[PDB]
Amino acid sequence: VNSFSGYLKLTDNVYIKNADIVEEAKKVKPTVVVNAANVYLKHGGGVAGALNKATNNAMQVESDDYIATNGPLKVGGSCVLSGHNLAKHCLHVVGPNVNKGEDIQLLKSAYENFNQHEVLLAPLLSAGIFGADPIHSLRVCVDTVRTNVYLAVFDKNLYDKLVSSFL
Ligand SMILES: O=C(NCc1ccccc1)c1cnccn1
Repeated sequence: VNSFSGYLKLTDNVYIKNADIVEEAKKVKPTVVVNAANVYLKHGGGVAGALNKATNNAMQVESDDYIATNGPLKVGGSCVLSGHNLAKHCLHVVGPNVNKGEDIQLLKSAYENFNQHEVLLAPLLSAGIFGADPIHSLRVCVDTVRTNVYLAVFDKNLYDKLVSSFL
């Protein structure tokens, strides 16, 4: 049993809810919250900007130190940093940004990072300002992630479309 509430069960391991991932993290304080990161961990907008704002910029301060030491992530890659006030840990995962010309085939690699964690609160990778088709992102999620993932979908209209169209 875990603390996630009000989710629709899509599969054995994937759950979905129309929710602000910031507000969901604050309520649940999950072991892992996933950030929709870029390779520079520059948390300007989308999910990353919202998560970072909720940390009062502490996520960005930690991230800048991480990049100064390690250099940029790979598209499809991840790193584990603090979850600050939102979670124990933040898994910063870089899905391909279609609005920068990145190979959409890297979305499956991105979601494979989730398999290193038993339970996660996450957004749909490469959705929103990353430009991918969210219906595709949910299909890759279901077909790639084997651990327990709680997808908080920000847009109510998109949520209903994702549920209604789900095979
Ligand atoms: O961009 C965010 N989610 C991604 C998204 C939003 C709309 C349509 C598709 C994808 C976000 C922003 N702020 C808070 C929580 N999520």
